[PDB]
Formats: sequence, structure tokens, C-alpha cells
Amino acid sequence: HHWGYGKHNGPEHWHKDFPIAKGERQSPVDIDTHTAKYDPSLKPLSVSYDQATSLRILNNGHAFNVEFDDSQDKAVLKGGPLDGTYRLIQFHFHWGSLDGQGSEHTVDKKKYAAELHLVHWNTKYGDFGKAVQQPDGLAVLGIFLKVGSAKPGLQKVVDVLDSIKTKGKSADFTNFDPRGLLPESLDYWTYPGSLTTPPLLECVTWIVLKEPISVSSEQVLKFRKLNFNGEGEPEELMVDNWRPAQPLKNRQIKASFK
Ligand SMILES: C[C@@]12CC[C@@H]3C(=C1CC[C@H](OS(N)(=O)=O)C2)CC[C@@H]1CC(=O)C[C@]13C
Ligand SMILES: [Zn+2]
Repeated sequence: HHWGYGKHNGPEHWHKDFPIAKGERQSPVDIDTHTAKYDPSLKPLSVSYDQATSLRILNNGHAFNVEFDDSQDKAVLKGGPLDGTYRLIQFHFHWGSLDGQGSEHTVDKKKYAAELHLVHWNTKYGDFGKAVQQPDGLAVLGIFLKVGSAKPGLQKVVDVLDSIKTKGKSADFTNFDPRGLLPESLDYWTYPGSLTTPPLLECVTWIVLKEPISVSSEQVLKFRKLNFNGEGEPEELMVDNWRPAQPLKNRQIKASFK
């Protein structure tokens, strides 16, 4: 009876195995655009993905993960609100059963069809497992998806999903360029928070881009054909793999833009 997104093991249940679920800096949150303070001291985000080396894509029974070789200082996030350099280790998405839901962060209570997370770890802690034990261990870049025009840079991802339909399936996924998933503007909101899945560790500097990317209805329909279950188990579509907004508590959301 492991965690998931269903009636009996979904987010309202997680606190039993992961009591930090009711903690002081949980994610995601609603971004109230009128209350977010413009912070002129915030730097432009530095997204250096020219040398990114993807290796593999994986269905872990909750999402699909595109994994990167983080053995060298290649694909790095720095600047913005961050001190030092954070290395890209994987990206994944959260999405809905319908276009009206699927994002984890909300903007003035607006839900997007999906949300892309690019997960980076702080090089001062040497690896991902040690970083998640530190309050400044991770930087997650969050990008909203809306349904409209296709995102050509997403299609290589959509086309491999047939090969990883069920939990535990993986595929070689080399030479994928995550620059093709970025919107034009790097204007962002930032706040201190957590992983949005168990173990829900309070180790994340969230950086959420204001500008969504557009993906086609056909692209997001192929996300919704994935399965939470393993090969040869009853079919449960992988949809609504999002945690709802959590209480902001004693936190300030800062805006990089006026
Ligand atoms: C980074 C992710 C997915 C890749 C995965 C882990 C998480 C932890 C939860 C994060 O979700 S969220 N929504 O908070 O960004 C995403 C847990 C540890 C795994 C070990 C491994 O082989 C792959 C790793 C790193
Ligand atoms: Zn995520």
C-alpha cells in the first residue's frame, strides 16, 4: 500500500508515512501575483544547457523521468535567487485527466494543463542524495504548459512514451536538448519549499517561470496514455499526478519582474 495519487493513497494520505507533509515549507503553493513582491536584488536566471547529456527516460509509476549525466559540470542553473551552481539531474511533468487541471503551482488559483520540473542539485553537497538533506540542496525550475500550438522541442519525448507505457520500463534517450522546452522569457517567481512527492523533503529553492509553454492537445493526450501500473496489471491511466497547493505559512514569494 505505497503512496500514489488515488483516493486511498493520494496526497491527503501522505502525512501518515511522511509527516513532513504538514511542515512549514511544503510545495506546491498558489502564487498570488498581487502579493508577490518585486525584488530588484534578484539576478537574471542563468540556464546553461548547451552541454546537457540526456541518457535515459523512465516510467517510475508516478511520472516519466528524463535523466541526465550529472557526473560533470555541464547543464547548470545559477544566478536568479541562487548562491553557487546547481547541476541538472532529471526533468519530469505533472498533468491532468483534462486540460483544466494538472499543474502543481497555481497562479491566482489558475490551474495549467501541466507543469514541467527541471530538478538540479547544489554542487557544494557533491551528489543528489546528500543535497536533499540540506535546506538549499535543490533548485527546481517549474514551467507551466497550456494547450494550443505544438512544442516542437517536446515531440522527441512524446514519441518515446509508447516504449515506457508501464511502471519500471526505461528506454535509451540520448542527445535530448532541454533548451527546446523553455519559454522566451525567464521572468520568474521564487520561494523556499519542498519536493512535491514523498519524501517531501524541505530542500528546494523553487523558481517558477511566469511565461507558459504551449503544447498541442495531441502531445498532452500521449502523456495521458501512460500507465501508473506495471506490465500485466490492471490498467490505471497515469493522469492527475499533481499535488494540490499547500499552505504558504510564514513564506514570501518574490518576483524577478515589475
Ligand atoms: C527528482 C525526482 C524524480 C527523480 C528521482 C527522485 C525525485 C524526487 C521527487 C522529485 O519530484 S518534484 N515534483 O519535487 O520535483 C522528482 C527521487 C530520487 C531518485 C533516484 C533516482 O534514480 C532518480 C531520482 C533522483
Ligand atoms: Zn515535479
